[PDB]
Amino acid sequence: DLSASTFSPDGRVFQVEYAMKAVENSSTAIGIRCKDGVVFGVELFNVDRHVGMAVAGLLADARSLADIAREEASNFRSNFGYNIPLKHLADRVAMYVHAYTLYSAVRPFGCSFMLGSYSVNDGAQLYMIDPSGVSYGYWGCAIGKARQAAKTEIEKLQMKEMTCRDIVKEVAKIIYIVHAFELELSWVGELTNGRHEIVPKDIREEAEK
Amino acid sequence: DRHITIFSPEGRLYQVEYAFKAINQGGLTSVAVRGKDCAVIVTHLFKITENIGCVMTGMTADSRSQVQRARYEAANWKYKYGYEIPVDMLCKRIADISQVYTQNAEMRPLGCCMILIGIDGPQVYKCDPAGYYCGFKATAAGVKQTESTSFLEKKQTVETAITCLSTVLSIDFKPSEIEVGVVTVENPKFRILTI
Amino acid sequence: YSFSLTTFSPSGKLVQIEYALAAVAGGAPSVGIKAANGVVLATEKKQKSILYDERSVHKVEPITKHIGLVYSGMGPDYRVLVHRARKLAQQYYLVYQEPIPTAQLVQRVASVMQEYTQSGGVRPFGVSLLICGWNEGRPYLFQSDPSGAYFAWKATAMGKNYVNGKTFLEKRYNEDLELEDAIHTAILTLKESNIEVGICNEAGFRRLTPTEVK
Amino acid sequence: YDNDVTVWSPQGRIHQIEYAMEAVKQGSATVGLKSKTHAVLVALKKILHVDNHIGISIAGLTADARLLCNFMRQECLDSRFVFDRPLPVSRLVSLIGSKTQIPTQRYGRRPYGVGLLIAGYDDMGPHIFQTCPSANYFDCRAMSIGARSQSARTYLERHEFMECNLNELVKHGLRALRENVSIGIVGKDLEFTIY
Amino acid sequence: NTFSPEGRLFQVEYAIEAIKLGSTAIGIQTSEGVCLAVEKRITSPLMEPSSIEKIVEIDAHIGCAMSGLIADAKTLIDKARVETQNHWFTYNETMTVESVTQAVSNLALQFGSRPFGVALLFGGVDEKGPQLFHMDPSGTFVQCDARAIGSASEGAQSSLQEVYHKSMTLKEAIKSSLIILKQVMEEKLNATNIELATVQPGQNFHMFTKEELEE
Amino acid sequence: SRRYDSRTTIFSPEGRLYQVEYAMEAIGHAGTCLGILANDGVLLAAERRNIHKLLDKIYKLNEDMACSVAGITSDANVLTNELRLIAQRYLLQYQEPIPCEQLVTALCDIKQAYTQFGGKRPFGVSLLYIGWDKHYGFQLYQSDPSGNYGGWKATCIGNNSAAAVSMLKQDYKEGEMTLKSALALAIKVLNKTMDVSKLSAEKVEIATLTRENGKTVIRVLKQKEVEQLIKKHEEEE
Amino acid sequence: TTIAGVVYKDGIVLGADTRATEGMVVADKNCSKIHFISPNIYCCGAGTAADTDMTTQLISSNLELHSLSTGRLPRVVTANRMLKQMLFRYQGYIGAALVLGGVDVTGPHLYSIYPHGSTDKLPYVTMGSGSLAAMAVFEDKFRPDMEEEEAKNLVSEAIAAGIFNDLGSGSNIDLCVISKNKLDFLRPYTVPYRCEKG
Amino acid sequence: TTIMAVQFDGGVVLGADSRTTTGSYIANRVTDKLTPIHDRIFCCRSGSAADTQAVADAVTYQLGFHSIELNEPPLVHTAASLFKEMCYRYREDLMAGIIIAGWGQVYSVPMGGMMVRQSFAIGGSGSSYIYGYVDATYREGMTKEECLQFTANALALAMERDGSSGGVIRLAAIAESGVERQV
Amino acid sequence: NGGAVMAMKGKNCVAIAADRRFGIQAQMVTTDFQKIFPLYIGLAGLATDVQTVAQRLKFRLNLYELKEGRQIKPYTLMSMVANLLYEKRFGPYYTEPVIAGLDPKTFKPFICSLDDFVVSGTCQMYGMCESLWEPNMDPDHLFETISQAMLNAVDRDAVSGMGVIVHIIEKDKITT
Amino acid sequence: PMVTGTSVLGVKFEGGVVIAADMLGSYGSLARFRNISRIMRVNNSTMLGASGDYADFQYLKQVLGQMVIDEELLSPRAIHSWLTRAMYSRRSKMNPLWNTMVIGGYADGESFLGYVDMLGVAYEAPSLATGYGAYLAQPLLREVLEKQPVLSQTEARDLVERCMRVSYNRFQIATVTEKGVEIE
Repeated sequence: DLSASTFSPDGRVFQVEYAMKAVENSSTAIGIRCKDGVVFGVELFNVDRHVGMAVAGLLADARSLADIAREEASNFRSNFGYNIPLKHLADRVAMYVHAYTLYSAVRPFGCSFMLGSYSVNDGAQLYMIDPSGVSYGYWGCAIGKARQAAKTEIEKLQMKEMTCRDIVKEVAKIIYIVHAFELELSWVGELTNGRHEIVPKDIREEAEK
Repeated sequence: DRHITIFSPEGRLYQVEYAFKAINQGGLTSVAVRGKDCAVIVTHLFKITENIGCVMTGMTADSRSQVQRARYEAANWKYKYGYEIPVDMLCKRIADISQVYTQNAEMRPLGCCMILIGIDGPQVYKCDPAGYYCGFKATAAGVKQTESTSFLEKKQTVETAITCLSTVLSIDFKPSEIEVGVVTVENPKFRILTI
Repeated sequence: YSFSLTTFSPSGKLVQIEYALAAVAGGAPSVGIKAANGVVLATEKKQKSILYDERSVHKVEPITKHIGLVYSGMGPDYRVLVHRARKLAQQYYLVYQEPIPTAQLVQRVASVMQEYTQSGGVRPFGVSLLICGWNEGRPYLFQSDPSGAYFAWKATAMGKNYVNGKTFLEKRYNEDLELEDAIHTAILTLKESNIEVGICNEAGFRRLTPTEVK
Repeated sequence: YDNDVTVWSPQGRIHQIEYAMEAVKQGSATVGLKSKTHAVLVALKKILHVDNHIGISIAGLTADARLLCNFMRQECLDSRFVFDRPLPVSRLVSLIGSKTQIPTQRYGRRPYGVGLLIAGYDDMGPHIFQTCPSANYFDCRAMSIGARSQSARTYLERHEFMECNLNELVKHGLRALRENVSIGIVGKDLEFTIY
Repeated sequence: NTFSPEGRLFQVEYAIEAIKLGSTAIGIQTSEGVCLAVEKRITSPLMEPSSIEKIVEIDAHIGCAMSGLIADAKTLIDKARVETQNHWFTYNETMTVESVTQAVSNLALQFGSRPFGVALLFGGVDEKGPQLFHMDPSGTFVQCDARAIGSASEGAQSSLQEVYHKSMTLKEAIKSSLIILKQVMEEKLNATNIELATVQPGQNFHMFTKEELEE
Repeated sequence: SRRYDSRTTIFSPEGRLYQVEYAMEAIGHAGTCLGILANDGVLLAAERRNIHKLLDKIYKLNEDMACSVAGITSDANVLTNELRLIAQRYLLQYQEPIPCEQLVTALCDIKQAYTQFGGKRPFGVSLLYIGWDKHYGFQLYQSDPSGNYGGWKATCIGNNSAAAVSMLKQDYKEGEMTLKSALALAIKVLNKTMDVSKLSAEKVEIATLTRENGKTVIRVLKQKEVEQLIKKHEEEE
Repeated sequence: TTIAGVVYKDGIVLGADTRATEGMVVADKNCSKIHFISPNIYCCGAGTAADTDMTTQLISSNLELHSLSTGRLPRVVTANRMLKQMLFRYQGYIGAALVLGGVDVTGPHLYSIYPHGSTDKLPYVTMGSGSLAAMAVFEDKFRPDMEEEEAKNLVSEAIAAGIFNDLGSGSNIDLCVISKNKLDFLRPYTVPYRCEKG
Repeated sequence: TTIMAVQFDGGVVLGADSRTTTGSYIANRVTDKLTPIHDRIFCCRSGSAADTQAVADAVTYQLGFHSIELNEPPLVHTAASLFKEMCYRYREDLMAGIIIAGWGQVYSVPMGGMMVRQSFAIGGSGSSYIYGYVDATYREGMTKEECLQFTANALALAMERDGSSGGVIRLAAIAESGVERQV
Repeated sequence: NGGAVMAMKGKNCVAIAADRRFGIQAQMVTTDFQKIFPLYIGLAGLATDVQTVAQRLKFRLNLYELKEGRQIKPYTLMSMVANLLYEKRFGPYYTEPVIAGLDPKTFKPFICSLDDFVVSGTCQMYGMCESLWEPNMDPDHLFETISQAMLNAVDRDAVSGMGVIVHIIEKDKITT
Repeated sequence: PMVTGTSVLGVKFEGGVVIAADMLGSYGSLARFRNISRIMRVNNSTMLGASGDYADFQYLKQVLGQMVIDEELLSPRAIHSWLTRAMYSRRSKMNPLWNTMVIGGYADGESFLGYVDMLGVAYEAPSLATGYGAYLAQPLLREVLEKQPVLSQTEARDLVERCMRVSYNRFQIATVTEKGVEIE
């Protein structure tokens, strides 16, 4: 109820939810799976060269999960050779996120973060990881403060055939409507060749414009 | 008291039943039917081994830990013995480690019912966060689990399961809502049916 | 944790163990009789939903060539306790090379159940179990309980309504009785309070064969 | 009741981290500004030589400041030895976030309640980095920590400091501090030194 | 472990309260020499008048007075001696008082089990000449000129405030402790009611004989 | 986490540990037992916990030493196990049978460690040691359920230890006992402690430790002899 | 030290000789080598008798624990796989080698298992000091399609080839049939002045 | 020994002989050295059989545990990378000349342990005799049928000189939708 | 070093015998050195191992003999030392134990050795006794055959001899 | 040491660093791998070639790629510096690497060409040639240096193109260029 190992009678551990509330406070990140690529935007971490991450929830803790994800990508590249697939990366990092929930001593994470990756076989993949260790694929994700409030405009978008090229502006646009706003945007799509990278500054300035 | 796994004055673990109530509040309603020749499961489908699958039911996060543990043990079986772990042996072992959560007050029961299906003929094992496992003939676990069990007791296999979920959750489904997994005598390969 | 959840009450009672004895009070009835051909152990199990299986998890699990167990209490706890009991028996066989004396396996397993009444972060085992064995010239019928106290018996009962089951066992039976005849008192003491049964004799430990249970 | 480090507030966040912020306030003020020529620590006597071109200014409890600092020195030598170059400042600050991280995530382990201003000379042009009692750290044009910093911050919206060089910076750093002066200067011409 | 809602730790502030039931101790620094001084802290008469001790050597150049929890002090003291000799073994120079005090501060709040209650007064005449580092149990060392540690010490602090002198002479600085210790003490100070130890710029640290103390 | 821990090593503001006091009281629930030294041997009577019909405490620490276990059964077995180990390790390297006084100090060190540290429950079981160490001849020791031990000429432990031991205060004359007087006093006090006027053979069992012809032997009495002592009791009444 | 096995139609006739030598002296003219791992499966041993006996006891306790647990009599391949690992891990410190034979519903399997851990099922296998001499006879004479009783006439002569020709191996042949039909142990099987008191 | 791996078309065609001699005395002529470590990826081995039993199976363990999670047939170079790891970490307590193929992608592992992608390879102490026959035949423009006769005839010439190899020539054909293992 | 260990089983009486000497190199140390430790056991080989195994075995055996007043079976004792010595297969103690003595209450002899009669030790014995063994001897005879085999094998042998001890185990009497 | 390639050369061109190496990975007298490319391309420019047991090259190729890949998402001199740490650490356990590698990288108008010996000896040198050219190629490198104290784009280029003719002729000619990272 206040200690993580204990269950409240009804059917949940309230500690995990209190840790969940932390990301319900912090401002909206919004990634968008797209015909190619996932434009992360957050009004970014190079998890790997392959993989980008957009954190939400308290930043302190978020960096440790970023570093663990960098470690996870590297161990996979060494042991297996080939660049890690996101469908496995999400599940691994999410597993590590999950372990905390299970034992009294370590606290649940505050963060929730959408890692994404464009890759040839998979195509774009945009997985968000909750502090419970529940990861799902998305077509769009937006988490934070304006949580459903952003979701109504990414619902308004219909990426399935929107190009990444519209979306690099649209993420910033959704950010502006739910939102002064410091803007950040990322492109991971095949033009960027799966190199996780910040939007080129002229388009980013145009996007805020 | 009701916080650290210890016995109540009624000789009853509180945290364990809280975990059962957590399974019910996972909001999913799994059912499996053991036909003679096939072993339908329906709901979170998993492939613990190429010949074995199971559906966890409860807390979503919690499912994945025991999925990975099931794959760990299932793989380690073949590593030390060299044949598919029987469904009974796998359910037994996962139950044996779920008891560790209960014996130890440090760590907590993972609330996920584990309906294994696979041919050792076809098997439909249940596992609880209690550490109790038993072979049923037509299990169900979840929210409307009791309302389904009656309809199971009253009782083509795929039909039994699908009409059971339809009648019992009292809803007409879309195919995406009902994920279905079959393990036919000729197909010991765990396979999602794909109605 | 590192701190035991067993601590004395003001007059010196192990509260958690007493509550473990309450957990023994639950569970389906068990019964066991030393007759003179061989012991029998038997237990109520139920269809419950009518979708169950009866050969899946017997409460009657052989441990060693001629020992067996029957539990009352929580079923989950039994599955692991049996594992350690088998561990002690096989370990004993590779060191000593004779199937371990009934009295000794009961003692060693009792020590396992005692460890948690002194060991950190763990509760005591809820399961109480008859441990019936036959070596040399004697059938052995034992009762281990949650505190790790154990007693050999001539006849004994466990689970729900053991309180009356033991009463029947001391008046409806005494001395000796040919093994099915001492099963007579089993089937009729169990009746006071589906069913699994297993017998010992000297014919390798045995589950009373299902056609003949009928 | 959130008197443990692990515990999260139903209301919100871990309270020990928030109480660690207030631990900063009993320590004396320190001001960090910079120009392209030299980084400027000014501390109301606390400045330390972390590295030949990096220096921290403590605020809050001294104990955690020394513990973090004893680590800082060894970490500066790590990059200087393994790769044969000066440690870039930003990486060392990233290590501060990693070492401060462990208490917040764990039990029985209190947070590093020192707030630090890690000024350094850097190859991207000098940088200063406040590190809060949580892992989180901030790149910033100018910053102040310790007692009564809010008056010192107020002075800086109107402030010129990226243009005017080290003498005039410090002349104004003293003016900011008025809102017993140790001074810590590093720049492209000169190694970190405690004026 | 718990940072109070008012910032600062609990056990430390309680350890600071433990000092108040510790002996008064002046830590005079003359620029000639060091003059650590401490009330005998004897109360019982058949308790020995020459076997009770308050101030210990660390090196031949550093003395170390203690206050607060007397038993706890000896752990940090012994470890300080191990540190200084380790410094001698590795670099052949003797360990300066700033680092001798620093090494002990590092160990001060390592409870991840409970904080020490000790206040310490290292006095060591090192190449700089006289140095006198007070050490708080908060893991904070501070260079001093005159700090008096312990229970009636707050009055000894303020008394010191008027009489502290620019420079200072060794013998005159000693007389300051001899007078102030009569004030801070409840009883009339006697040479068996003080244990003084002094280090002249040239000498190695000397526990002061009692006859000299009456004068 | 540790918020649950009730400490169980704590030191109390009344100045007497909690578990130690509770350990003393656990024994009062334990059934009667008594050992009686003589100049030739050492008796140990004990009462079988209930007479219950369909059920078909003293142990062999050595062949020259033996213990009575009073407070509880589950813990007692672990104590006896450790006693047998200490004794047979001492016999392993020193190659002489452990002197009994030592064997008691060893187990009491093990007991004391449970109170002193680790946050684990102490063994609540008072023991007796009957024995004949080489250096002192016959001896009897009692182990409090916290470390202690007291060489005693006669003592009782269990239910009504106080009335029984006090009864032996004046009823055990010093330094006069032939083993015959040990049997007489044993049977007296065990008789007086129970509400049953005399005791049945399913109540007493007596391990007499006797120096058997230059090889000391412990022997539980054979029940026919147990009943001659009881049959003598019926006429002692 | 001539141990052998053959996979005949219904199973495996294991065969063994009753001798163990400490170098050049026979210390045991009635040595038991067809160790019972399990009622279903049996394992002959060769090389150092100590390693073979003890390793077989370890696998026995292991196999009998797994079958005791499932309640289903264990498979041969299982026995072999843990033997493969067990004889690999020491890397030649277990220098005693094993011929395991057993039958599981999957039917007969007979793996010679070299002490570095190679398991190879084959219709005929031999091992021991006598193995070269024995395997030439098993090669020359073994035929697939052999019946049940002729194997008795195929391992007793083959082992006999190791009894006469070799000097490490001798004494009465042991022959132990493995079939689900029946199990057979034939412990001593095939046989090929007074110091006046007072 | 002789391990003779060739690539092409739908998938590798590769082969090995039948003997696993210990010294001059043959132990077995029926040994399958081409044995599976996945449905796609089937290992071939040289060095010793004993070290390769410990390896390969452990790679099967990891690789089949690779496949369940990713739900894709494991990458051949991934398996080969596991062989580089297992061989690399103990090269001194090990001997192994693997030639891992999969589906076709002929990969190799020198005992020292470097995974080096060959396009055709030969392994063993019987292998060397093949060199003059492989190098003068491997040709771009050869159809799938050719490699069967090529590998099967190559090995036999190898075996004639090598007194470690003989037995029956066993060939894998690993390819999309099939593994045609002749002997 | 070493020492010889005669052991022989004719009728319920169970003979065993041993030389009472050990040598530091080729020089005799003592003319009295116990090798047959009381169901008896006679170890020979190194003296260090003779004493080490005797101590370790009596320890493990006494833990059992207190845990059950049930006397040990000879076969289980054989397993006890078998397991005890195989634990060092990386550092094996050099001593050759040959137990000899009755199976409890059935008066049935069980002799065996560990890496009719079982001889072991530094020796001379296996070829000497084998055709002299009679499958039936009264102890009166049994003493005679074992004493001949003992004296003849060992008088010849360089590093053994100089005292003989003979226990012919029987419930009725145990002669020495 | 197991199968070993040799013959790696390096030498600077003003605003570039030619590094050529043949592609043999011989094991014994047999040239088992007449296909190995030993010139890893580390960074947009810098690169290592390796001449020594190839297993060690695989280890350090994947490990040096680990250090660069890490740092990128968090200079040749630095890579050589660490490389000396790696070669040294393995020597300290007496479990060395047998690799001997040249690290040519154009860093800020400077062509660093480190050389890291297997037993951890380390220096920069303008005209490096590892084994079999560490007695043969080396005078041919110097003879040009004895006369002209620096080498131009074309000078070091032709020097290596001939010196490699002075193994088998299948060598790849990697060329750092003001940009960096070429291979021919």
